[PDB]
Amino acid sequence: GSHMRSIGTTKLRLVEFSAFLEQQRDPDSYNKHLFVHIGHPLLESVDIRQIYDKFPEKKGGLKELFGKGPQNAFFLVKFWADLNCNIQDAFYGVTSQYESSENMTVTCSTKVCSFGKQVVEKVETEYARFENGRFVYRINRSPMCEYMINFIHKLKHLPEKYMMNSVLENFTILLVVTNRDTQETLLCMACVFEVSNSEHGAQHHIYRLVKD
Amino acid sequence: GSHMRSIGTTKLRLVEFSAFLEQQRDPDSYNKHLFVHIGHPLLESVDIRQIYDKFPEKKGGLKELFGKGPQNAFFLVKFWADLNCNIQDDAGAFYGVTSQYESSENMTVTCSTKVCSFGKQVVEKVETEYARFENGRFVYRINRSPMCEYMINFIHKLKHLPEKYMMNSVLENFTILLVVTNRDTQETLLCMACVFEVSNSEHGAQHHIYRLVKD
Ligand SMILES: *CCC(=O)N[C@H]1Cc2c(N)cccc2N(c2ccc(C(F)(F)F)cc2)C1
Ligand SMILES: *CCC(=O)N[C@H]1Cc2c(N)cccc2N(c2ccc(C(F)(F)F)cc2)C1
Repeated sequence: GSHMRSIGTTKLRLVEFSAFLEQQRDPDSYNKHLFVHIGHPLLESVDIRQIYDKFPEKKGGLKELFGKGPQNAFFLVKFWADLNCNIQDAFYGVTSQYESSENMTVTCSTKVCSFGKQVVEKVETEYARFENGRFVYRINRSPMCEYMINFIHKLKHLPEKYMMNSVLENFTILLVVTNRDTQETLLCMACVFEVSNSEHGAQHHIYRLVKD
Repeated sequence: GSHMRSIGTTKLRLVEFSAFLEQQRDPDSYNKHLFVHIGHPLLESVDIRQIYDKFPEKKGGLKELFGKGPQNAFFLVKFWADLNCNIQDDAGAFYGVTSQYESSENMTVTCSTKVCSFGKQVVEKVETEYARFENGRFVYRINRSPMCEYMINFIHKLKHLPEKYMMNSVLENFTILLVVTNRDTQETLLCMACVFEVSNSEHGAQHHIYRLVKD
């Protein structure tokens, strides 16, 4: 069953994350819609054996990554996406911010999966910047992959939330941040999705990934 | 008369600047309005003697800074601000500034913004930033620096004016001196003497950069 406890200490902390659509009305006016967001503790656990088939397995996959550890850097992130927006013609992007006490060069790998099979992998490397006593790794306007744009358009062409949930059930993202110089895994977020029913918009719940 | 030519080599390059107001409609919906922007050549010149009275003078002032040089890092920036936006009061609004500078050197950079009313400093904002190595050069980015309270109330007062010619008249006595310095050496990397009017263009905010020269 669930095991609820603190993370402890990780070398890298995710502080902010957002996936958005920004549409220009005129050169001085921009409307932004957030699909999901984090950052705008005791954590429960999810057994990794409950999610193996939803993520790429075999060479370089989730079970192999988890076996190499450190296991306290592995999490399952549930998202409740906000698809309530009007798509017209626009920048689909992602923001993120990580922090660490160590100056590192980090590589972020985002793998988009369909039925547990990798369809896209985006790879971005970022050097550290010292700010207010720590090292910060911030990406301001990282473009979404083409697959995501078409997937969002597909979701919005469905009349009801239960239909969007059925499409989202087999869509996952595996986000892995690695120290480029040593190849150590700094953070791994296994992301699952559903549509948000809340009037407060997008929601999320983070769990620790455990094997027992 | 104007002297029109290239800037030459500088240790720091301005790549982007904007002043904005961002308003939350709900936790997932935001609108952003740009008052001014840059980065979204042969430059003409302005006699620095024509602006001495509009900026801070004496110790640390424009004349002293220009004298110390490098003179090719000093510019007059004329802005035509876009004030066509709702004023958001008590509703989750952020009045801010973004900027991005780039260099081949790894430096610690300090940005000093002095707001002047009738040639006299009403606010000085000082912010220090470290470099990030990106795409083969050093990048100095500020994405969400808060505007000073003076600016927020001043923007609110301008917007209430019935005609653009009245906003231009108030703006004749408002200037901003932006000085970017290498924190460790005190060398002036960039100095922008900013003057303002309100835009009449259907394309929104506009700007023109001039090199400051002596004679
Ligand atoms: C190839 C780039 C890409 O797929 N970007 C996505 C990355 C991402 C991450 N890392 C975590 C959570 C969400 C997202 N993104 C995303 C997922 C789902 C939606 C949707 F529910 F609205 F469809 C939008 C965006 C972007
Ligand atoms: C104290 C902080 C502050 O005043 N921020 C301003 C900085 C700035 C700079 N450095 C250059 C150009 C414009 C601005 N800012 C600004 C000036 C004028 C307007 C207005 F015309 F709309 F009134 C808005 C913002 C912000």
